[PDB]
Amino acid sequence: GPGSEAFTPDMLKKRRLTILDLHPGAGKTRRVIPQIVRECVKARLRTVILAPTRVVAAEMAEALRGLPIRYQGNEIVDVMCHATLTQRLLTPAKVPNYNVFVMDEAHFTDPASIAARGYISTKVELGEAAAIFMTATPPGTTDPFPDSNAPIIDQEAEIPDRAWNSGFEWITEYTGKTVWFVPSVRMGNEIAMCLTKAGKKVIQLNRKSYDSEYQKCKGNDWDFVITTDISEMGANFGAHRVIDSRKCVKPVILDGDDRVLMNGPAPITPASAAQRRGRIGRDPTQSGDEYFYGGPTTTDDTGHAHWIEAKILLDNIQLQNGLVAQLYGPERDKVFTTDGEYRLRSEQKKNFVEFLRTGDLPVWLSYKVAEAGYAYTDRRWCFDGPANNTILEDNNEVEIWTRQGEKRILRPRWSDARVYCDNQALRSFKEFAAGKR
Repeated sequence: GPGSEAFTPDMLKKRRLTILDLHPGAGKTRRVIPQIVRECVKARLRTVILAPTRVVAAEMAEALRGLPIRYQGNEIVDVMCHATLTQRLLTPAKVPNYNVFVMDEAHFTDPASIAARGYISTKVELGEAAAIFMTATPPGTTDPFPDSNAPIIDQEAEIPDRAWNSGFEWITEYTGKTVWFVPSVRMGNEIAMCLTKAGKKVIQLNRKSYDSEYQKCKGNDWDFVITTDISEMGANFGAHRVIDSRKCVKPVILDGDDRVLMNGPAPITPASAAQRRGRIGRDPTQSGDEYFYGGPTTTDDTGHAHWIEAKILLDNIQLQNGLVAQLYGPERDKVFTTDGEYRLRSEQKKNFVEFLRTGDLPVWLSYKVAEAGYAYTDRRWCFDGPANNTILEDNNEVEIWTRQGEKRILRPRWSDARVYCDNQALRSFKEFAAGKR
């Protein structure tokens, strides 16, 4: 990426926001994190290091043994996930007055990650912070084939989207380790079983499985990892081959639309394609790494629901000086609402936070329900919607035995495909409509 090649102490000055390139080698331990933390301790600056995932937060904590850190005495350096910071910023609970924010894998398009960049960007622009955003693919990335530590062999290829019973020998004949990016867990399951039946040992990584399964990759007893986009956020595989479907499935809100729908499988962004490719080409002493890719990229990501959701979160983060935060500069043109448009009044905000935290509902839906004045425990909104919001399962209208006693058709006032797009999501939403959590 085009970021700074190396940390310099100047980056700790107030009002500085610096992109630092990430070009990890074959080595286990990252080195740059402990250097930055040492420099923050030397400067006596109150610092948070922000990991994209719990796995990366644990790797940082291990790398930082010997430095005074608080992993979430008198420690002035905290280590936590992007989403932990954003969650704490939404609650009345005090968050430390950090001088320095270091965001690892700062390209992450999770709404909590985008909102945290906005909070950080705002504190920097106030002259109350310095920030380092570590990423090989900062906003406005267009090149899917950036320069790498080692040469990569790039090859367009037909990539299976289903189990195969002939052809694709190039996939199974390879003797090394392959990381294969798929647009869905379900398609990944089909491919995985095909490879297992062909005598391969397969690990399946996705947002749900990552905490348990990613640790299996550190051992060399596997042939394939079948992964979703979550492995774009700091996964370190001991592999020399990537297969990239070049596809994703994403939630979208059409401009001025009233609902969230899923799109795809469809082309990924250049940033995502570069991150997937960037799992390999890491060791300057090892030529011959291979990237096989199955389709084009698109820079048109403005429909992704995570942009509106990040703005919803940031409009609801109360700053102690009464300033409305803005998104990080290069992400501001992803949304078209005026600053503060989504800010909830006090009781609505309490219910919003519970919809996110205990309800496990998406940001958009949590907002719509909270803004409408429903109490967290008041599930009447799940039934009072229009006919086209009826939810169907194995092709029949879903009936809920409500807590009050009556059986009602599941027909929410607001329709978010993420709560009914598969069996597991619909089960959780039915449990919610029934008042089980």
